[PDB]
Amino acid sequence: TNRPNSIDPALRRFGRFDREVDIGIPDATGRLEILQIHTKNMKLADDVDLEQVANETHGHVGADLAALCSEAALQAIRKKMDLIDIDAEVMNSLAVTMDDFRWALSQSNP
Amino acid sequence: QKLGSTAPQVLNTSSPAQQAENEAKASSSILINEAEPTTNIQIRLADGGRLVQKFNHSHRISDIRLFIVDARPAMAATSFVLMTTFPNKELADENQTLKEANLLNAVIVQRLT
Amino acid sequence: AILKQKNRPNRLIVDEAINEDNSVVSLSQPKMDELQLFRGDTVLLKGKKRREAVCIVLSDDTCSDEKIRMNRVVRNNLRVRLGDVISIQPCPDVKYGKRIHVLPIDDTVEGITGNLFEVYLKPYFLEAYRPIRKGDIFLVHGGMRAVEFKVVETDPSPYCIVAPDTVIHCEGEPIKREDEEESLNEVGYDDIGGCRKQLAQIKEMVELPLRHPALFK
Repeated sequence: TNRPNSIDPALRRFGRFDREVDIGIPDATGRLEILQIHTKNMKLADDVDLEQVANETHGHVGADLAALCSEAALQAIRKKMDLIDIDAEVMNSLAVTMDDFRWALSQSNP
Repeated sequence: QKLGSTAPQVLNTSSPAQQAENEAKASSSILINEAEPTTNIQIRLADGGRLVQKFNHSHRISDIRLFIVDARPAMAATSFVLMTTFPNKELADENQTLKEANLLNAVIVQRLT
Repeated sequence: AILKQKNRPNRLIVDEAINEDNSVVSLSQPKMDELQLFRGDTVLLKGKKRREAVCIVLSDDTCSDEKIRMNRVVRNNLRVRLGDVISIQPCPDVKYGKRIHVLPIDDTVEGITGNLFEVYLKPYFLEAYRPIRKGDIFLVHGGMRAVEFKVVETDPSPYCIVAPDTVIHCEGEPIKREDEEESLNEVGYDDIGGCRKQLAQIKEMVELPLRHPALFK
């Protein structure tokens, strides 16, 4: 659930649904771990830090980090534009920069 | 099949394996000159939409007939009057070449009589 | 950059000519040599609003020798604006016509229904090699008047040529002038200002379904 008190309190008695655990939001090193395990199947441009990016993201949920990664990939698509159709010269030259991550973090909605 | 006044079309009598061999023989029987500006002439065949581009700089319309005969053996007996794309003229005078008849990269539309 | 869209690619330019021929339009002879096009060959000129046009492009200098210009009727057929763009593709469309296809529009016509026996069918459309197309509201000669007829579709690969001997067969139904400029909500990026930044953002959101499913790597 997204809210603990919005559920009926009769379902939270001592016979049913007793253990309460919250996933919460990760830490800055936690968000660095999220970025590391999310950007595995993506070619970085080897200049990104992803820990400066993690410290720049405070109060961010993991799906928001996925949204920032998707917008960074869209920035790499837009900035390195090409022609119309496969155009395989763009397949082997994908690159996201730390400045592109900063630009994506500028238009971010946590 | 209605009893119309149009001419009866001829199907592709040549084999599909013999089509590529006939096209290769037609390209081999026509010389290519590198010292003259070559042109390519599209022949609008009426047997299904077949057009071929293999020509030299100067050829007669009878040489285009030779290219047609080497392209397809069944079309050697059909009488045809060649046409163009709206100057509304009929391409007679088979001894005339492409330069004198303004057939420089011009699509010749083949119409069977 | 900040907004890397709304870019014209290496695309051919559209303008308006004054030629008499309807299915034959005029294309630039230096552009004919550049795009390796033939004198008599017909191609597809890719306008916007999901509309293309099939016409024979000649080597005529009556239009611009830089811009490819066509008829006023073809301009209404392509449903485009002055200064638009067209892609060039030499793929042929030479298939003959099959059956009844037209719809009689009765503005200035001879033989109101017509039905396969007409002065603008048997003498005029024969020996012409015009590519008859789905939605061809043509203004051609024949039958003593400036005739105007709509065609619903043609059967084999809907943009296809006519035969010099086989007469095009005709339906009979009295219909009138349509409203194609605003009927199917054909207006696109040309008739919406809005926020062009947000129009570009919508375009960027729809790039990946549009012709690039494999751009997900």
